[PDB]
Amino acid sequence: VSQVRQNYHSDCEAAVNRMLNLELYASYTYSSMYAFFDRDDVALHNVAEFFKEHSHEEREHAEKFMKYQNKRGGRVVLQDIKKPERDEWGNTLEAMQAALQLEKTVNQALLDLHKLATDKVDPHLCDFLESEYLEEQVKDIKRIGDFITNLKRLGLPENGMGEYLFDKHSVKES
Amino acid sequence: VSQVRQNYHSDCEAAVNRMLNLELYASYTYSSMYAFFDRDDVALHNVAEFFKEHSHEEREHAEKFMKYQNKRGGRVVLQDIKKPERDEWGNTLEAMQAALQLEKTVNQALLDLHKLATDKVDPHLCDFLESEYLEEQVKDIKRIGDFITNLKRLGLPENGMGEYLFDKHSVKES
Amino acid sequence: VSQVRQNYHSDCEAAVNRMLNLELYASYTYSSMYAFFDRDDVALHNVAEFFKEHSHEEREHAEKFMKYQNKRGGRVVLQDIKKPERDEWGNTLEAMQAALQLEKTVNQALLDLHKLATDKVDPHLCDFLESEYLEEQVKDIKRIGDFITNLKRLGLPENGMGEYLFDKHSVKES
Amino acid sequence: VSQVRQNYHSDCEAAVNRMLNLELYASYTYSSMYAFFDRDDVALHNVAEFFKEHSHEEREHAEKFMKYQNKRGGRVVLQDIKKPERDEWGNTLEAMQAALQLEKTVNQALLDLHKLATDKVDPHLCDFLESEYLEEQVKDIKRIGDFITNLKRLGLPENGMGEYLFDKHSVKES
Ligand SMILES: [Cl-]
Ligand SMILES: [Cl-]
Ligand SMILES: [Cl-]
Ligand SMILES: [Cl-]
Ligand SMILES: [Cl-]
Ligand SMILES: [Cl-]
Ligand SMILES: [Cl-]
Ligand SMILES: [Cl-]
Ligand SMILES: [Cl-]
Ligand SMILES: [Cl-]
Ligand SMILES: [Cl-]
Ligand SMILES: [Cl-]
Ligand SMILES: [Cl-]
Ligand SMILES: [Cl-]
Ligand SMILES: [Cl-]
Ligand SMILES: [Cl-]
Ligand SMILES: [Cl-]
Ligand SMILES: [Cl-]
Ligand SMILES: [Cl-]
Ligand SMILES: [Cl-]
Ligand SMILES: [Cl-]
Ligand SMILES: [Cl-]
Ligand SMILES: [Cl-]
Ligand SMILES: [Cl-]
Ligand SMILES: [Cl-]
Ligand SMILES: [Cl-]
Ligand SMILES: [Cl-]
Ligand SMILES: [Cl-]
Ligand SMILES: [Cl-]
Ligand SMILES: [Cl-]
Ligand SMILES: [Cl-]
Ligand SMILES: [Cl-]
Ligand SMILES: [Cl-]
Ligand SMILES: [Cl-]
Ligand SMILES: [Cl-]
Ligand SMILES: [Cl-]
Ligand SMILES: [Cl-]
Ligand SMILES: [Cl-]
Ligand SMILES: [Cl-]
Ligand SMILES: [Cl-]
Ligand SMILES: [Cl-]
Ligand SMILES: [Cl-]
Ligand SMILES: [Fe+2]
Ligand SMILES: [Fe+2]
Ligand SMILES: [Fe+2]
Ligand SMILES: [Fe+2]
Ligand SMILES: [Fe+2]
Ligand SMILES: [Fe+2]
Ligand SMILES: [Fe+2]
Ligand SMILES: [Fe+2]
Ligand SMILES: [Fe+2]
Ligand SMILES: [Mg+2]
Ligand SMILES: [Mg+2]
Ligand SMILES: [Mg+2]
Ligand SMILES: [Mg+2]
Ligand SMILES: [Mg+2]
Ligand SMILES: [Mg+2]
Ligand SMILES: [Mg+2]
Ligand SMILES: [Mg+2]
Ligand SMILES: [Mg+2]
Ligand SMILES: [Mg+2]
Ligand SMILES: [Mg+2]
Ligand SMILES: [Mg+2]
Ligand SMILES: [Mg+2]
Ligand SMILES: [Mg+2]
Ligand SMILES: [Mg+2]
Ligand SMILES: [Mg+2]
Ligand SMILES: [Mg+2]
Ligand SMILES: [Mg+2]
Ligand SMILES: [Mg+2]
Ligand SMILES: [Mg+2]
Ligand SMILES: [Mg+2]
Ligand SMILES: [Mg+2]
Ligand SMILES: [Mg+2]
Ligand SMILES: [Mg+2]
Ligand SMILES: [Mg+2]
Ligand SMILES: [Mg+2]
Ligand SMILES: [Mg+2]
Ligand SMILES: [Mg+2]
Ligand SMILES: [Mg+2]
Ligand SMILES: [Mg+2]
Ligand SMILES: [Mg+2]
Ligand SMILES: [Mg+2]
Ligand SMILES: [Mg+2]
Ligand SMILES: [Mg+2]
Ligand SMILES: [Mg+2]
Repeated sequence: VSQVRQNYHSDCEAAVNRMLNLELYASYTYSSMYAFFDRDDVALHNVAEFFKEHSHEEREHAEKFMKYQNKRGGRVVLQDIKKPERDEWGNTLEAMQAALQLEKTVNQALLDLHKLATDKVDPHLCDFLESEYLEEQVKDIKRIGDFITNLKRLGLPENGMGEYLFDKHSVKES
Repeated sequence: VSQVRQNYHSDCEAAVNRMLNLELYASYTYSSMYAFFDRDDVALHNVAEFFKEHSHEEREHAEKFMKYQNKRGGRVVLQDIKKPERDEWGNTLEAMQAALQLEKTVNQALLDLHKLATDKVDPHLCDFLESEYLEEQVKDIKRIGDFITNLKRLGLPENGMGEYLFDKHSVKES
Repeated sequence: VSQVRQNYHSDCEAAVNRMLNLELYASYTYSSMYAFFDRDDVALHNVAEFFKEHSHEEREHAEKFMKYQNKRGGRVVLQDIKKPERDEWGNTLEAMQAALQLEKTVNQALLDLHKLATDKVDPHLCDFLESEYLEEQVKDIKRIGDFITNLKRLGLPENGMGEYLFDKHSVKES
Repeated sequence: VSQVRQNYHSDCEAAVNRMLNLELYASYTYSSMYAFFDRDDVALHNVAEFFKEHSHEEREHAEKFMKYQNKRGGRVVLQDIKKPERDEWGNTLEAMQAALQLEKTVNQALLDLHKLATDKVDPHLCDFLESEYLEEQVKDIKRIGDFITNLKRLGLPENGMGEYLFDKHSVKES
């Protein structure tokens, strides 16, 4: 047993490792989207930079779980980071739709971890999730939903001018 | 009788209370428009912020009538603030059309109050309306009319790209 | 269904709308208190400004619920804002007593919303209430209770000198 | 006829001269109040300074009428400035009551001048009164009424401690 361990259930420790893997998976998916939008035959560089920055965010999310695990006296156990579901992402609308689904998948895993922490009466883990993960998740989901609404308004997928305009006005210029 | 009261007719006092209520009603309508444009399936955030700021303006307009009432020795009497006419506002053009009508309704009430103040020979109240309300009303009506002309030019309601562009270029970025 | 909606029960959505209305109601009550203490025959201007600032706080509380509703994919539904219970507020002690009761009513509604969110297993909503509402509520209740104790010490309602002194020393000079 | 004169009725010219005299009379009354509160057996120096500053205000009000008269091509005609109604002013409450009555007398004369200017179709004179006199009059009347309410609350005339406290907290320290 770790000398620091107190009120930390084995099931929660394992679920934190799984959650860490999922954050790394999400990071990798966003990296793939970055590379796609940087292609010379796609060439939407503000969209590309948006996904690059989200990839970095998710890796920070993973590292925070590593630190958490050690703070509680659990042990980090790593697994393969699965490659993303797709090799090419279609266009800005398809990518944003995939990002929305990914963020909801991550959110569901966080909510499931909260239910486990609640069942094991671990208020520190509940607070960690509520204070460091759940709200930023809701914010990201809202932002991406707002983008999807605007991409549809702009006539995606068919309206190339609309897609061009989204890249200039909706995402930060990089 | 209030010790400060001088040349302040009961009818004017009552009309000031009614006008206060109408300003609060206008504020509430604009709040509703803000919330609508902030919806994830609407997502025109500069339009939303435009309406939020107008909601704050109208509440300031109401508070100025409260202060006026007390300065003259009248007594503030509040009534329910009626909910807005609609729960959803269609799109930027429909909302701006409703805003134009609302500002003209408020203007008509101000003009009617001026006619009452004139009939009761209350130059202080006439000056207050002319100096604090009537010109800003004309300016707001002109601004909203200009917006409606541009929304029609941009092909509203059908042209989603036009609506997107209005939000980026016509209203302040928030 | 909203594309962003996840783990957000219809009952919670409705309760958030009701809570929004209650915040607006509280704002309006405080506005009435402001106007009362600004009367020439009341004339306690620091007390008036205290209530004006609380009125603004409560409207900010309402707007935060609007934003919350949209972030979760719920839909803002507005109802009439009922006029305050009284047209005149007696004196500083009676007003502070009414304010204490109002803040406890608002607190009870927040606590009831927390119980609903708990029952529906909505940790995001629980966190929102705990992080943005519950503590500031306890602070406001404590502050008003402290004021009531001091108003009684100062001999309210009978001791006009005491009431005058409270306005100079207990509330911020405006 | 003056070369500048246009749309300026003889009756208005005469009424402006009378109004000038009344402003000078008001100034002189306030000077008397200043001197009274500076007496060693009265000794309320912030109250004294309040009245001194109002005396200066009223003399500025008179000089503005002189300038107005000349701008319109009328001719300033001066009369004796009558000494104030009283040689001694009792206490802060009695003085403030007399000041309220004086400000209402001045206000009534301004309103009567506005009615004359209206009857003679002189919009410049109406605007001058509305823009330079009527609102500041309402503000002064409200301020003095508020003071009277507080002096009564403080137990004037009998409560000397109350009178002392008013001088420290209600009027600017000089
Ligand atoms: Cl343990
Ligand atoms: Cl334990
Ligand atoms: Cl265990
Ligand atoms: Cl594991
Ligand atoms: Cl596998
Ligand atoms: Cl693929
Ligand atoms: Cl597509
Ligand atoms: Cl997914
Ligand atoms: Cl968070
Ligand atoms: Cl641009
Ligand atoms: Cl956008
Ligand atoms: Cl009257
Ligand atoms: Cl009159
Ligand atoms: Cl009347
Ligand atoms: Cl009324
Ligand atoms: Cl009704
Ligand atoms: Cl509707
Ligand atoms: Cl339309
Ligand atoms: Cl309307
Ligand atoms: Cl104006
Ligand atoms: Cl425009
Ligand atoms: Cl849901
Ligand atoms: Cl869930
Ligand atoms: Cl549901
Ligand atoms: Cl509802
Ligand atoms: Cl009802
Ligand atoms: Cl009442
Ligand atoms: Cl009481
Ligand atoms: Cl209550
Ligand atoms: Cl809080
Ligand atoms: Cl002090
Ligand atoms: Cl206190
Ligand atoms: Cl002439
Ligand atoms: Cl003419
Ligand atoms: Cl003439
Ligand atoms: Cl003359
Ligand atoms: Cl004489
Ligand atoms: Cl005398
Ligand atoms: Cl007396
Ligand atoms: Cl007089
Ligand atoms: Cl003025
Ligand atoms: Cl005072
Ligand atoms: Fe993440
Ligand atoms: Fe994410
Ligand atoms: Fe542009
Ligand atoms: Fe308004
Ligand atoms: Fe308006
Ligand atoms: Fe509140
Ligand atoms: Fe409150
Ligand atoms: Fe004057
Ligand atoms: Fe005066
Ligand atoms: Mg060991
Ligand atoms: Mg284990
Ligand atoms: Mg996994
Ligand atoms: Mg594989
Ligand atoms: Mg909890
Ligand atoms: Mg917390
Ligand atoms: Mg937080
Ligand atoms: Mg985030
Ligand atoms: Mg996240
Ligand atoms: Mg946004
Ligand atoms: Mg009275
Ligand atoms: Mg009446
Ligand atoms: Mg009405
Ligand atoms: Mg109704
Ligand atoms: Mg007329
Ligand atoms: Mg103007
Ligand atoms: Mg305006
Ligand atoms: Mg207006
Ligand atoms: Mg313009
Ligand atoms: Mg949809
Ligand atoms: Mg529902
Ligand atoms: Mg309710
Ligand atoms: Mg009712
Ligand atoms: Mg906190
Ligand atoms: Mg608070
Ligand atoms: Mg609160
Ligand atoms: Mg305290
Ligand atoms: Mg000549
Ligand atoms: Mg003449
Ligand atoms: Mg005279
Ligand atoms: Mg004489
Ligand atoms: Mg003015
Ligand atoms: Mg003045
Ligand atoms: Mg004056
Ligand atoms: Mg004041």
